[PDB]
Amino acid sequence: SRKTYTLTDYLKNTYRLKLYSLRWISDHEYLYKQENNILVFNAEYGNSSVFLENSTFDEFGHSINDYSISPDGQFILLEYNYVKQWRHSYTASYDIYDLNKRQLITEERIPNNTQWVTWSPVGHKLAYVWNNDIYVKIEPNLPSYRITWTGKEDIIYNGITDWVYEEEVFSAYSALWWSPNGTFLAYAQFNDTEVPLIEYSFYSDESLQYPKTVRVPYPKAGAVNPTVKFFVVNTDSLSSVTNATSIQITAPASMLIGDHYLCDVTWATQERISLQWLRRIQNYSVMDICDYDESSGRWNCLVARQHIEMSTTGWVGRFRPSEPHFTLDGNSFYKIISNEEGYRHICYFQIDKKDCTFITKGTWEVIGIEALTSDYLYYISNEYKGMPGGRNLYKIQLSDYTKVTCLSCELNPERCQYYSVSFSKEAKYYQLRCSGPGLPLYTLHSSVNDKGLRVLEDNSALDKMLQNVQMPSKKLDFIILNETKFWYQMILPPHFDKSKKYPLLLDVYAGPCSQKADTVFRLNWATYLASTENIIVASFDGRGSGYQGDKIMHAINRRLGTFEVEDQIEAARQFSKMGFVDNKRIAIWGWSYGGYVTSMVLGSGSGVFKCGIAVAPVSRWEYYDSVYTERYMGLPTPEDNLDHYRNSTVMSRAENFKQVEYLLIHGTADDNVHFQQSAQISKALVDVGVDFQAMWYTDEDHGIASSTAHQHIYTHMSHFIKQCFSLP
Amino acid sequence: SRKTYTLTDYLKNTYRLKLYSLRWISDHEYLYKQENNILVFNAEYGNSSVFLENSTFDEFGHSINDYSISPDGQFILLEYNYVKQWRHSYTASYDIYDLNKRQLITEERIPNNTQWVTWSPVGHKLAYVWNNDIYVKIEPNLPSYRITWTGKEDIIYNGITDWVYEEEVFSAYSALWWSPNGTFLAYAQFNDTEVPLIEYSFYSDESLQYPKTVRVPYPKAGAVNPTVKFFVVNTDSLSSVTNATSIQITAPASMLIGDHYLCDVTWATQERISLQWLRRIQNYSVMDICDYDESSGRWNCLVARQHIEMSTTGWVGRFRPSEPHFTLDGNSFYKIISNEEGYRHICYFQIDKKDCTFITKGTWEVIGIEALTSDYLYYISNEYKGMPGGRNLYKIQLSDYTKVTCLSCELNPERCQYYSVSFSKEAKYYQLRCSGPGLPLYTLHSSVNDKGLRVLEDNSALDKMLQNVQMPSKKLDFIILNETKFWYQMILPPHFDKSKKYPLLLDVYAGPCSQKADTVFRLNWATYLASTENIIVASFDGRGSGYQGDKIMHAINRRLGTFEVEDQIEAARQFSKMGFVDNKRIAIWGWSYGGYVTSMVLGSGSGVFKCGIAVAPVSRWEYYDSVYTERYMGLPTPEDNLDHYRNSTVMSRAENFKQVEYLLIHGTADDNVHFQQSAQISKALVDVGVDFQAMWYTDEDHGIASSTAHQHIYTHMSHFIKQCFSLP
Ligand SMILES: *C(=N)[C@@H]1C[C@@H]2C[C@@H]2N1C(=O)[C@@H](N)[C@@]12C[C@@H]3C[C@@H](C[C@@](O)(C3)C1)C2
Ligand SMILES: *C(=N)[C@@H]1C[C@@H]2C[C@@H]2N1C(=O)[C@@H](N)[C@@]12C[C@@H]3C[C@@H](C[C@@](O)(C3)C1)C2
Repeated sequence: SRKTYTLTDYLKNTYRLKLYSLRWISDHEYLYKQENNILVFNAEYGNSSVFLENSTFDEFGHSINDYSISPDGQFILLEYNYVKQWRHSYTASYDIYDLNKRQLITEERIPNNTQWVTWSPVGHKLAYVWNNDIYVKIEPNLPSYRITWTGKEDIIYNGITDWVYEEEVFSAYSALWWSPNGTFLAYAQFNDTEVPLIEYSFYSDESLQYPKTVRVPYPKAGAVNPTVKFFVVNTDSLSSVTNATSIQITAPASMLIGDHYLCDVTWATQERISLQWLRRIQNYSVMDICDYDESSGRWNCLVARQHIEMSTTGWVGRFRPSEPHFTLDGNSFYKIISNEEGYRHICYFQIDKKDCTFITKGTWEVIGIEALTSDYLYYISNEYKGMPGGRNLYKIQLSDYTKVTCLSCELNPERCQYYSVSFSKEAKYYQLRCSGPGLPLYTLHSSVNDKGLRVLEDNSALDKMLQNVQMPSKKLDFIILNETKFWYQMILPPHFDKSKKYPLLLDVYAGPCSQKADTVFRLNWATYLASTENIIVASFDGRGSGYQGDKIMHAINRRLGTFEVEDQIEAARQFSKMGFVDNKRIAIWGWSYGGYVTSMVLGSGSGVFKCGIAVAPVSRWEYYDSVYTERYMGLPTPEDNLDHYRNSTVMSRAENFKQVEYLLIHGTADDNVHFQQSAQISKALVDVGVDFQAMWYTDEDHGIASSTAHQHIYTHMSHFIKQCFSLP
Repeated sequence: SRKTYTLTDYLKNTYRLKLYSLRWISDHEYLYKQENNILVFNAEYGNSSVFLENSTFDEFGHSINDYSISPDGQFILLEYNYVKQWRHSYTASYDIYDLNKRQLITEERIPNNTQWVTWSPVGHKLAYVWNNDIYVKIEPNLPSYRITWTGKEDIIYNGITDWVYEEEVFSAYSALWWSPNGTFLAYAQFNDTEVPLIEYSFYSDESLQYPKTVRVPYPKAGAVNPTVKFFVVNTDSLSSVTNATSIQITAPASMLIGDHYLCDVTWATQERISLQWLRRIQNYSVMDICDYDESSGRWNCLVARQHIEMSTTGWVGRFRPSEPHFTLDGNSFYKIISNEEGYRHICYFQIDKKDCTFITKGTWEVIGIEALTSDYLYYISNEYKGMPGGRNLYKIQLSDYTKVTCLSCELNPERCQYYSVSFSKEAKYYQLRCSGPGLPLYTLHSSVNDKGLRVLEDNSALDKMLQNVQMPSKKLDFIILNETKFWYQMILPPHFDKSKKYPLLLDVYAGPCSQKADTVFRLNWATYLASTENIIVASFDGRGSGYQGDKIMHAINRRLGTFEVEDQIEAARQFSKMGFVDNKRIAIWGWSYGGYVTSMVLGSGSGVFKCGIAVAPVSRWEYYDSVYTERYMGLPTPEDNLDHYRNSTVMSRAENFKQVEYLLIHGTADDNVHFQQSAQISKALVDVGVDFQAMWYTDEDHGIASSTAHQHIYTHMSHFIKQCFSLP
C-alpha cells in the first residue's frame, strides 16, 4: 500500500533534510536565519532576539542573494546580482546597510561586478576585488584606497585565484587574509601570462546568432603553470594621496629553484604569519614563519624556523599540506602529519625546535583539528569501532595525552556515527552535526563539562513523511583482498530477501583519498533505484581510497587507473558470489574520476559488467589540470612518468568495449573536465567500429546541474539502466 | 536468390557500379584511364593507343592524387600532398612533366600549398593561386609572373572563392576564367574583412593537448557579406620588370547601390565577356556584356546590351541565374528562363535587342543546355512521358524551332529514362550516360546522323552479381492532392506482397528545387533497408520541389518550414491509406534540409510518425548562411521577414517531441550546418523535459564521411530504426 521513493521524489526534492546553519559571532552567541529573519541566539540559555526582520529590504529593489554582517554588528553587506563563474568564483553587486542608523549608505558604493568582498575579523573595515585589483575601505561610507594597480583580466590576479588555484589549491576564489587584528591585509598575486588557454564554444540563448568562444587560462598536465607572489599591507597607515606600500614575502630558496605553489596561509598572531609552499613535484613542502619588524616595517622569516615536510611513498598531505593550528601565543602549533606507520595523526611542533611530537597514534586517522584551548585540543577521527567511514568528536587533555575522551561516540549510537562540528570563539560551546546513518541531528553543547544543552533540529517532520514510504536500507561492511580489509556499502531494496537475486549497480568514484562507503544518510538517485526499481547500489573503497593510512592511499602513486580499477572489478566479482546478486545484471557508473574508472573497467574485458554509464569522464591524464594530475602522476615527460600517462587512457581500450553497452555523457561548457576528454573517447570508439550511446548537454558545465538538465540526465540514465536490466 | 543486400554490402561496396569517365581533348579524341594507364581514343573509329603508361611515375616518390594534361598534349600536371578544405577547396603540391622530353620539370616549380591551378584552354599556360594571390606561367619551366599582391588569409581572396561563394554561388574554389584564346585571364576578388567568424573546436589526434579553434568568415542570415571585384589581365603583355596591369570591370550602377553578388562569368568571344550580377535580394539580376577596346586596353560594358531578369513570385533561377550559351560569333546567346506560365525553357537572345524568343514551350522544363552548333542546340529535359523525374537529350533545329528530335528516349526505354551527356569539342560526338531505372549504361554517338557508334560500359559484371541477390524494386508514381500531381518513389522489398503490411521509412530532403522521386538507380542505405529488413523507403516531392514549374517551386517563397513540411506529413497519410503500410510503424529521417524537415515534422504533433532521425539539421534559419537562406527568406528584419524566421524554428516545437522517439546526430566540425544548430535543438528539448537520443561525431564535417564515421553512423541509425520497428 505504501508508496516507493520515486525518481520524481528525487528530482523534485519531495522529502527535504532540514539543516541548522549557524554562524558564531562571539564566545556565547550565534546568528541563525529563520523564515528570512536573522536571529541572534544565546547559547547557554537558548533565548533569542530578532536581529534583522525579514521585512527589512522588502522594497530594496533587487532580490538579495546573500548577506554578511560586519563582526561588530554595525553593518550588513547585501549581495545581489550574483553571477556564477567557476566552482567558487563569482561576480556581484553590493550595498551596505548601516544598522545603527537605518540607511543604505549612498556614496562610495562598492562597485558593480565586484569579484570578492570581506569584512575584517573585527570592526567594519572592508576589502574587495574589482577588475583583479584590491581595494580597502576603512569606513563603509568613505572612499576606498586602491592597493594594487597591476590587475588585468585573465593575466594578473590580485587577491583572487586563477582557475587552477581556485579549483585545486585553495578551494576558494578568495586570496585575501586579514590579520586577526584587522591591522594587516595579506594577499597573493597570481600571474598567468604564459598559461595556455582552453577554448570552447558557448551557445547561449537561441537568439545569439554566432556562438561565443570562452577562453580560460588552464594548465594541462606538464604545461606552463601560473606563478605566484605574496604581499602584506598595513591597513592602518593608508594615505589619501600616497599609493599604499605592499611588502613582499619571498618563498624559501628551496622553492625558488623551480616551479612551486603557495598552498597555505595562516596568521599565528597579530604579527606572525605562517606560509606553506609546495614544489611542483608535490612530495616536498616548506612552512615559513615570518614576523613583523615594527622598526623596519618589514617582514622576516628565520630559516631556523622553517619546517620541512617530505613524502617517500606519495605526495604531501591528503590533497595538500595540512593547516597548522597555533597556540594562543603563536610559539607552537598542532597539525596532522602522516606518522611512521603511515597513519595521519596530530603532531605538536614548537617553532624554534626541529622535530614534532605525536599526540595521537593508532590504526585510524585524525580527520581534522577543530578547536584548541590551553587545556584541550578537539578533533574528528574515525577511531570509533575501527570504522573508517565513521566520524566522531574527541578531545585530548594537553597536559596528559593518554587522556582522550570521545565526546560524540555515545550520544545516540544507533542513529549517529558521522559527526562534524562547529565551535564558538574560544571553544566555549559547540554545535554537533550528525549526518547518519539515521536522520541528521543538530545539537548544541557546553564545553565546560560537555553537557548537552538542547536539540536544535531533529528532522522530525521528515521522519513523519518517510514512515509512509518503503525506504531502502544500507549495509556497511568489508571484504578481504590479499589479507587486507576494504570497505563497501550496499543500498538494499526494501523487504530485501537474500534468497532472491537482484541486479547490481556499482556506483564508483575511487579517486585518490576518496571514500564511498560511510555512515551518512543520503536521499539520492540510488535511493530511487533501490526503493522503486529494486536494484542494489554498491560502492567500494579499494586501493587509493583515503582515511585508512598511506599503505592503502598511496598504492596508486604514479599509477592512476590501475589498482583502483582492478579493485572495483574484484569487488564486483566478490559481490557476484554472494547469493542475492544476479551475476547477469551487473552495471557500473560514475562521474568525473568515477567516469574514468567506469570507462577503464568497461574497457578491461573482465566480462564482469553488462553495461556502464560514464558522465564527464577524464579519458587521458594529459588533458586534465597540472596541479591535480601531477600530484599523483608526476610529469608527462620521458624522464619522469610519460609511459604510464600513455598507458592509462580510455582510448587504448576501445576494442574491448564491444562486449558492453556504454552510455557516454558530457557538458559542452565543462571548464573542469573538458568535453575534449569525451570527444576523444567517442572518436576512438568510432575508429574501431564500436557502437555505443552518447548524450551531450548544451552549455552545461561539469555539474550538469541546471534544474532542467539535472532532471534530464537522471531521467536518461534511469531509462538506460532499466533497459540494460530488463526492468519493465 | 536466398541472399539479400546487407548493411555490410553498402558499407563495404561489395557491388560496385562501373563508370566510364573520359575527358575530350579535341573534336574527335578523348582520354580514358584503364588500370593506371592513360589511353587516348579516336571517337569515329574506336581505335586507341596508350598515351601514358602506368609505370612512368613509379620512381616519382609521392602518391599522385590526380593529373591534368595541357591542351596541346605537351605537358602534364601531377597533383600530390592533397589536403581537403571545404566541399570543393583544397591545397596541394604540383609537379610538371615534359611529355616530349619525357622528364620532370625542376626549375621554377609550382609552390607547395597551392590552392588552385588551371591550364589555359589552349596551349600550355598555367595560372595558379598561392597564399591567396594569383600567379601566371607562360612556360612550365620559366619564372611565374605575380598578378596580385593583395592576398591575405581569410580576408582577401584573389582568384579563389571565400566560404559562402564556394558553397552557394560558384560551387567551386576557382575564381579564374581564361578567355578562349588564353590571352586574357579574368578573376574575381573577394573581401571578407567585415564578415563575422564562426568558431568551433577541432580536437585532432589524441596527442594534441589543447583543442584547436577553427575560425571561418561565414555570413549567417542578415550579417555583413563579403564584397567582390572583377578584373581582367592581358596575359600576352606581361613583363619581368613591370607589374601586371589588371583592368577592373565594375558592377552595373543598379547593383552598386547596395549589397550584390557576382554570380556568373562567361567568355563569349576572344574579346567579349559576359558577367551576371545579383542583388542581395535575389529577385533581381543584371547581365553585362563587356568588350575589349583594343586601342585603349580597356573593357567597356555598354548598356545597350545589358539584360535584366526579375522574378515577382520568387528568386531568379533555380539556385542562381542560368548560364548563357553564346553562338560562335558572340552576337547572340541561349539561356534558360521561366516563361509566362512558370515553366523553364530555352530563350534566344540577340545581344543588342529587347526581350528574347522562346524556342521551347510546354508543361515541363529544360534541365540544361548541353551544346550549341551552327545547326542545332542540344538540351536535357524531362519532357518524355510527362515524368518530371526523367531526363532526356533533345536537339532543336535552329532554322526551324518546331523540329525537335529526342535523341535518347527510345534507345532502350525500359532500362534508360535518365540521361546526362558529354559533348566533344564542337559537338561532333557525344557520350550518353544513362543512370536508371536499370543499371547504368555508357554509349558513344556521332552528331552527324546521331548514329550509335559503340557501347562503352554496360555494367554487365554488376548485372550478373545482382541476379544472385534479392534486390528491391522501385515504384515511381504520383498522388493527386488538389488538382495537382505530386510525385513519389518507393523502394519496395523483394517479393513485395500488397496483402502484407510493411513498415515505412519516409526519406526526406524537400529543400527548394529538390527532387527525391526520380528514375535513377542507386545502391545505398535504403537498398539495405528494403532488401534485408523488409522496410519500405518512400520519398515525396511536394511543394517547393523542382523541375515542375514555378507554381510549385515558388509556393514556399519566404515561408520555409511550412508547405514542404505539411506535404511530407500529408504524403505519409496517403501512404497510410494504401493497404500495404502498417501505419503504427512509420518513420522519417533526413540529412541537412531533410534533417530540418524531419524535426519540424516530428514536432508537429501530427501523430503520424512513431520515430525519426535528423542528421546535421538546420534548426533556425538565422543560423544558416546568408546567400542560401536569404534567397528564399529575405532578411530577418522586422521590416522584411523576421516574423517567419522566428516562427519556423525547430526549438519552438520542443513540447510535441514527447510524442515520438527522436535521434539527433551532428558532426562537431561541421563548417556548413554548424553544430550550433543541433546544440540549440537539444537544449530546447532538455528545458522542456523531453527524452531523446543523440550522437555527436567528433571532428566530422557535414558529410560525416570518413569511412569509420560513415560506417558507424549508418550502423547506429540501423539499430535505432530496427528497434523502433521491433525488427529482430
Ligand atoms: C572529477 N571531478 C575531476 C577529474 C579527477 C578528479 C579530478 N577531478 C576534479 O574535479 C578535482 N578537481 C577534485 C574536485 C573535488 C575536490 C578535490 C578532490 C576531488 O576528489 C573532489 C577531485 C579536487
Ligand atoms: C544542407 N543541405 C544545407 C542546409 C540547407 C539546405 C542548405 N544546405 C546546403 O548545404 C546548401 N549549401 C546546398 C548544397 C547542395 C547544392 C545547393 C542546393 C542544396 O539543396 C544541395 C543545398 C546548396
